Amino acid sequence: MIINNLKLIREKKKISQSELAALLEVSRQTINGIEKNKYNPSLQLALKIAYYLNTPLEDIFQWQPE
Repeated sequence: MIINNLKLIREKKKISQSELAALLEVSRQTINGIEKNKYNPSLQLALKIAYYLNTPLEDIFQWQPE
């Protein structure tokens, strides 16, 4: 609803996991599977993807820890 998640930000810019997921330097499917109910990329990890994601780590690391 309110930012909440990487996907939630991501959908807004229409970028799919397949786009972003390669960059994190983790198995792409695994994050795709893991974002599928396990967890988001670690914030430092997210930064790597965030950099290419048109979305700063700060963009997802909003003062809304929810």
